Amino acid sequence: VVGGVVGG
Amino acid sequence: VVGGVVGG
Amino acid sequence: VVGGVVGG
Amino acid sequence: VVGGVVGG
Repeated sequence: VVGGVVGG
Repeated sequence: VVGGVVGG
Repeated sequence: VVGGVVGG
Repeated sequence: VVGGVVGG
């Protein structure tokens, strides 16, 4: 959803 | 949704 | 939705 | 929707 790279 | 690269 | 590269 | 490159 917030940040990361793939998904979230 | 916010940030990241793919999806979110 | 906001930022990222693909989708979101 | 806002920013990114493809979609969003």
